Amino acid sequence: KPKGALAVILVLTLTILVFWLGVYAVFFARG
Amino acid sequence: SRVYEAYPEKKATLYFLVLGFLALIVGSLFGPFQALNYGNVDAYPLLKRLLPFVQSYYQGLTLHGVLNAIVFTQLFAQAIMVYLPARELNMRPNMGLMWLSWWMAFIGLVVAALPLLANEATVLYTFYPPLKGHWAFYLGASVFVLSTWVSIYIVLDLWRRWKAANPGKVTPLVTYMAVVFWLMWFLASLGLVLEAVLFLLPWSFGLVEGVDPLVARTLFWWTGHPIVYFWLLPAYAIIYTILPKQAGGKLVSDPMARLAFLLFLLLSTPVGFHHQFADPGIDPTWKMIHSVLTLFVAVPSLMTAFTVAASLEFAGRLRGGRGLFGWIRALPWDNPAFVAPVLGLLGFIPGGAGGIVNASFTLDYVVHNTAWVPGHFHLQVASLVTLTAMGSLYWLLPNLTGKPISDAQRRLGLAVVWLWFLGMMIMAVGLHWAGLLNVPRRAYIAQVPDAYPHAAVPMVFNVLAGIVLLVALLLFIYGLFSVLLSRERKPELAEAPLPFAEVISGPEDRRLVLAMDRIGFWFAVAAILVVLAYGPTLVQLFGHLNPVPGWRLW
Amino acid sequence: VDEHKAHKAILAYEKGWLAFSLAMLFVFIALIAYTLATHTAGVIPAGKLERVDPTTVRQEGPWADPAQAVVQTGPNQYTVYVLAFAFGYQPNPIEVPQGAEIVFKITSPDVIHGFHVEGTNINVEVLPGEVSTVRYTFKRPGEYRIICNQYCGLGHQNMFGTIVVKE
Ligand code: HAS
Ligand code: HEM
Ligand SMILES: CCCCCCCC/C=C\CCCCCCCC(=O)OC[C@H](O)CO
Ligand code: CUA
Ligand SMILES: [Cu+2]
Repeated sequence: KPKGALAVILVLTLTILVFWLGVYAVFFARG
Repeated sequence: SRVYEAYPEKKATLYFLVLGFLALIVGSLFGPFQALNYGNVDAYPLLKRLLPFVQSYYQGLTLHGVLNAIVFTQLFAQAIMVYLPARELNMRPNMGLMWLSWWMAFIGLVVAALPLLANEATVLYTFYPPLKGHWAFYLGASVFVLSTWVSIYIVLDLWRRWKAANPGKVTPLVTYMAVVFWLMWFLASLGLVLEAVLFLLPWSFGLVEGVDPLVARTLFWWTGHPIVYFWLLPAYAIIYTILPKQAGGKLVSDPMARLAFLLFLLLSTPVGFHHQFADPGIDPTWKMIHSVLTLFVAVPSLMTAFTVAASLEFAGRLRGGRGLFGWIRALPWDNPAFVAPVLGLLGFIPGGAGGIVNASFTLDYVVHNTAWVPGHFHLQVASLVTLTAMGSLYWLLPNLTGKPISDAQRRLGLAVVWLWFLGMMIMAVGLHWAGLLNVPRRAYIAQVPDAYPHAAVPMVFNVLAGIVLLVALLLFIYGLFSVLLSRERKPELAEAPLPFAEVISGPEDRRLVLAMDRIGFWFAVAAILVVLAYGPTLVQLFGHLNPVPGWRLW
Repeated sequence: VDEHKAHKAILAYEKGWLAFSLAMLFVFIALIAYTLATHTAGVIPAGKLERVDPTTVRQEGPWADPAQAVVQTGPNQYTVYVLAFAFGYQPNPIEVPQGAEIVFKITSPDVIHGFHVEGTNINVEVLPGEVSTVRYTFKRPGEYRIICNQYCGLGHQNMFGTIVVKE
């Protein structure tokens, strides 16, 4: 099984969520 | 040489490539100075001594955007997405047309460049009315871009001739990629062509008094989103069909590669209101629809991430790497051809994350028109696309010229690629972080040194990135001209085949490929989506035109 | 065999990844939809087309006298007619009470400018011939800076304004 490929898509997913939720929070702080 | 008699397409390709890199060099000269600016250091008095035709920061910015983002990327697209399918099919393209395309490109460039150099079109690469450039700028830009319609013809011609000789056979993988690529571009290109023909040209010649800026922006961003996928897809083609061989493995799936390109055909054009979330006069309902479709255009790159990572893991295991991370160490990190796009892909993770934030309608109000945005896009085009193009010096250039790459030139190449990548990453931190502090894009901030005190720390990252990327550019110039001007030739290199990867196949794959090969159908679906996504708003805007007078404020 | 078993396993996980991806994208759509149903959505520009003539806007109508640009249109609502021009904003300052809904109506007599209120989600493009309408309620009193964040010529980097929110 492609464990390595899975580690890469895990890293990508965490990056997407940190970006998105961090900006969602900034949006509500300024609203 | 007798090699260009057999394969004249090698010479034309080379001309596209060299012209493209000259453009990249001249446009990139302005980058370090713009980075230092975003570090609160004003180095423009020195730049004006070196280049006395430069009158302002914003003229330098216009040259940077036009030469790097419009010119270099188009010429790379035209070189890669004509020559690669030609070599896969082993058929010669219509050489009359191929030379015609090069001459259109070159003439349009020269014509556009003159007012840029004379300070007559300091309007940036988006050229938003009612800021009014010189007519030669719009005429030249229009002829440069239309050059691509001839490339579209050339590849459809190749594809048709192959089908006539091979009836009942499915389109080969690289040629399938190029056909859907160029068909996508035809649809995409209509926004800008319409803007130029109906509005910018008659206006710049004096034939009409004003232009409606809202309809102009709307037509612009029809083309303005899918143009960035136009920049990207040539690197993807290389990453899917060439990089796996260079890594020591194979492409793990033909159908998944085809599906990603197909989704780009369908979803790249009907989304441009994501560039207009802050525009008046466009209904919020339509903004949401375009926001939703923009999140879907993310899927083919999400898909790409898995398919390519799995291909590289496969190569890594074939070369004896074990465990979670040992497959990485076993990859050929001594080959600049392998290293450059892979570093590109790493930086594309934060780059894509920023893109998804930008797409999310109301979240865009946090980051719109701040330094965040150039942070996002330098990770995408100035890193992945550019680095992929830089790596092709090391396999494509010998295949075109017969000139070998020396071991010293290889080593130099590895340094250039790492410094470029590290430079972009450092800048990305500074620009992203400055953007969150409300520092605007498109601004000579160094000339107002007390205006953004809260951003002192991210500014240090911008200075540093400035000097690192200056060193990388200088080393690149030196390296490019060492390869080109080198005396030694070896015609056996020019006659060798391209390093196309093999594919792993499954019983599943043929049923999927046939459905995807119905290109007439898929093209029709993509056209209808553009009409539904754009039609209702354009009918409303053309009904209520309010043209306004032009201004020159430089 | 080795390669066929690899094709099969890779594809099996990829289908999972794709399903997860779609799920994540759908959750973001729901969370965006939520913002459109709250007060924070007031910063989305009105979609109505409201045409004006940029050549007469300093001579006639609601933008011609900046000292009368702040107008009570509701019991806790004020409308502000703002001019963004080369290179400044009028009125300067913009004075408004805290806790009231403020409707900004912004136009330009020349080129496109930005209107970005530092510390808020107000971040709107301003086009000549067209009125940009956005709504916001200021919670904290004090001075907020307006930044032109669209390139508008050589004075762009020095084009700032001020809002004062009174207790
Ligand atoms: C090539 C150039 C570009 C690409 C690609 C691109 C992608 C996106 N962008 Fe964008 N962008 C926007 C949204 C997106 C979205 C949703 C995506 C998506 O397509 C991105 C999806 C990408 C991913 C989901 C990443 C996949 C990750 C991969 C593929 C890496 C895997 C790594 C591996 C396999 C390596 C592993 C190897 C080992 C050894 C470990 C929005 C709004 O929605 C704005 C307007 C913002 C504003 O307010 O002005 C915007 C603005 C821009 C502008 C500025 C225009 C201007 O001047 O005003 C440019 C030039 C640009 C370029 C590009 N952008 N973008
Ligand atoms: C040494 C390399 C580079 C450096 C240091 C650099 C730096 C910069 C900086 C700091 C900005 C923002 C300036 C502003 O908003 O006022 C900028 C804008 C830009 N850069 Fe680069 N850049 C480089 C290479 C590239 C490349 C290779 C591309 C494209 C292939 C590119 C495309 C752009 C574009 C499209 C803009 C936006 C122009 C505009 O807003 O009108 N850059 N660059
Ligand atoms: C396998 C498990 C299946 C179930 C998985 C379900 C996933 C649900 C995700 C998000 C919920 C949306 C939350 C909507 C409420 C948001 C409230 C909020 O964010 O409040 C901020 C601010 O204070 C207000 O103005
Ligand atoms: Cu007004 Cu920039
Ligand atoms: Cu876009």
